[PDB]
Amino acid sequence: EYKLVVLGSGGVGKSALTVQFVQGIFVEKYDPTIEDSYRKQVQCMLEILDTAGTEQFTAMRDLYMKNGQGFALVYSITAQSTFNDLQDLREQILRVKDTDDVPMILVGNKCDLEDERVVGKEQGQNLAFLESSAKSKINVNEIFYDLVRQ
Amino acid sequence: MRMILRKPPGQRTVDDLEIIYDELLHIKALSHLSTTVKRELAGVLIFESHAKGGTVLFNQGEEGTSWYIILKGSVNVVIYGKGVVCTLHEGDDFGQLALVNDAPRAASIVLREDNCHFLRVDKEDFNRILRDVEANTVRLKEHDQDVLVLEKVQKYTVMSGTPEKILEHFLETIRLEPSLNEATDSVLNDFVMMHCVFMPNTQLCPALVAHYHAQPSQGTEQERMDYALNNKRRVIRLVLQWAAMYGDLLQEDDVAMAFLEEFYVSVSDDARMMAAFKEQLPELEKIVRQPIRGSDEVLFKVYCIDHTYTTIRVPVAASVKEVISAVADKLGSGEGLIIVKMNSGGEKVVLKSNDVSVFTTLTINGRLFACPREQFDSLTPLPEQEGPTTGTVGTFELMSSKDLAYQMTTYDWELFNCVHELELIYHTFGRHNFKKTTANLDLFLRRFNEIQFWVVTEVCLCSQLSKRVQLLKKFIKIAAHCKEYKNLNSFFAIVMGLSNVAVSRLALTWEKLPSKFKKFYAEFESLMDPSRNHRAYRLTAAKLEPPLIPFMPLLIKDMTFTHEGNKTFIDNLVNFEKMRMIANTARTVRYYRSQPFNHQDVRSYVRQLNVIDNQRTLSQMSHRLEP
Ligand SMILES: CO[C@@H]1[C@@H]2OP(=O)(O)OC[C@H]2O[C@H]1n1c(Sc2ccc(Cl)cc2)nc2c(N)ncnc21
Repeated sequence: EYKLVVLGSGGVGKSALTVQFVQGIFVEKYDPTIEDSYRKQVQCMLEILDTAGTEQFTAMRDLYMKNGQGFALVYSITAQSTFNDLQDLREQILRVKDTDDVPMILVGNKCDLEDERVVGKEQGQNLAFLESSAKSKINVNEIFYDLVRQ
Repeated sequence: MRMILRKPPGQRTVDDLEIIYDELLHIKALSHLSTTVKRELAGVLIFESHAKGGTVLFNQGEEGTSWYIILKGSVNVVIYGKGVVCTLHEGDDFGQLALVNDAPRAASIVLREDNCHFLRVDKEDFNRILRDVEANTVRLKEHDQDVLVLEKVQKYTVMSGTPEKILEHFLETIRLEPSLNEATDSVLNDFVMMHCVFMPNTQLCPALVAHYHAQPSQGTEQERMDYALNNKRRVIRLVLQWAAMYGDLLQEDDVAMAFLEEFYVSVSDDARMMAAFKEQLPELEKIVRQPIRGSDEVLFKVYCIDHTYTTIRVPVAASVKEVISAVADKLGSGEGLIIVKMNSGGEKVVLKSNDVSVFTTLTINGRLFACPREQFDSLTPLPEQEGPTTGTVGTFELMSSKDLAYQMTTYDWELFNCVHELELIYHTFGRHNFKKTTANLDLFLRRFNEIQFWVVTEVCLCSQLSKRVQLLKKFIKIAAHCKEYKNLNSFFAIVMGLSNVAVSRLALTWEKLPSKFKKFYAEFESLMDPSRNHRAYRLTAAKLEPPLIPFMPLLIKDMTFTHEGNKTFIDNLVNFEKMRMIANTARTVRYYRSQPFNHQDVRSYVRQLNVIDNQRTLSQMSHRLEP
């Protein structure tokens, strides 16, 4: 059993990544109201705790942080302000879990569209790092592989 | 051979059956079927011939009795208001939809040429042989363009289609029989609720008018008058269900109100003339904390960088563009203002001109600012945003846990009932796509945060350790009573307030708490377990009877993932499967409110909370209470 958490600001692609990993957009209908909605077997079972849709409810991310074992800090390369928002979420994990180090992955979503990029690759590596895309299936599975290793 | 095929089922010989079967292997419409089915069909397929082109096989609206296969010739598919929509040729089959779904004929079948031969299977023979094995899909085409897709999920249900065809389908299949009242309304509910996404009133109302006046092109004078009457009856039924969904929200829609006005006159004029609609006419006549409307006007304060403000008078559903305009009108501007939300914590969000009804989307202590873009980074929060500096224990400590929880639940229910089902739809699909407010949902969702931060505020403002232990005990008690009233929302809000980093830190306070309440809380916190899609909560809420308030953040999550996880359109057709899923979630809210729920000072406190929502301040306060 493993519990992984997806974090980030609104309009970043959190829900798109979650669905695209557990099942897949279009190929099958997505029911988020059943027991195995966010669970996928890879040989071990993973549960994705995504904060998408519940960002205004701070208690929701805190609950997911306490129960989480791996963390995915996601931002958009088309949105300048979204990379800035990651510093707070980073420190909040160490605060809720009350630990020195936490297994986490840094994710730069929406890497498929370059003609709208305002956030270069530069900034990511300095703070593992991936440039992924949910709608283009780039590095979707890879994100959640790192966390199980860590 | 055709004489053989003219013989009734129980009159064909063994050699007759054996020779018919041999020929059925050449018919393409039957080739996917088993030998078992084909052998049974050999004793059931009736041969039918008609001489003249233009002969009507059956009318749209008639009850279905037979399934047909074309041996020779061709037919036209005729729908009222559209004419010839499709042509069928040698090898093709039709008339299965009415038989399987127990619905009226969706179209008329008219002979296209002279001398057409058919194979026919009657109703009861079709049901025992073909119904269970026929096919999973029916694709309806009009002008060689995909228009409706029906599948087995047992009947063929709508999976996808054009807005016009989906409307046509749900209009046609309405059952007027009084004993089928709830079944009819239940079937229509998905369309009536979800039409705002794929067929707004601007398109729906003219389509409704056109359907109401659409006369039949086939049949005797009596058959035609009977169909048109029943057509009109079904349109009225749909209109009534449509109007009921909106309720008071019709006042926000000029097109919808103008439609109803003229529709009522049309129906009443037809009622007088035809002596009909005796039950439905008075129903239509009736239609022709309190919930906030989009048209309501608010006095709202928009702040300048120097912390002065303008008071604007605008509608609740006003766009940011309209807000900017109202501010500019008072300050006399031409300096390129932008609207920005600011937290008590100082973090800022720039709003697009596109955004509608933003007033209620603010955080508990959020404020709205108007400034040129170069001022964005220099903006700083107001003192008013930073919350109280002295607690209110001396007031609510004198109040009972049961009294507080009850007044909380009463207030919560007033806020919950103010939320219209459609606000859930507008919130999910994007507020700007409808130009409608979600103010009521906005305020009820914020209430979750208000209760959560109330707990943290009072604990962090309580300097005495002994009194602080008393607070923890009281909050656990209030939470327990909230769960008793089936107010799960406020229950989780208190539990999560206790879970907050600033409160859980207080080891000396938790340690000194009686083990009776320590285990009580651990049981509460275990209900929050996110495991197996919040299974612990899911089962808890399912066992309860239907006067309850659900865990709202999870509902919003369900709605979000239903939207992002599914495409609204597939191949330019409306994905009605998705629409059905959204409607199911909304109906769950309808189920929770389907039953009613059963001390001015206690009422006053609960409804007028002053809260710190600045997490930094709360942590700093907690760090000096217990270093
Ligand atoms: C499945 O057969 C359909 C209808 O079934 P029914 O029993 O409602 O009677 C009219 C029949 O015409 C056929 N039909 C057709 S032709 C057809 C289409 C699909 C199949 Cl599997 C068989 C025939 N096109 C239609 C349309 N655009 N709207 C409504 N009905 C259409």
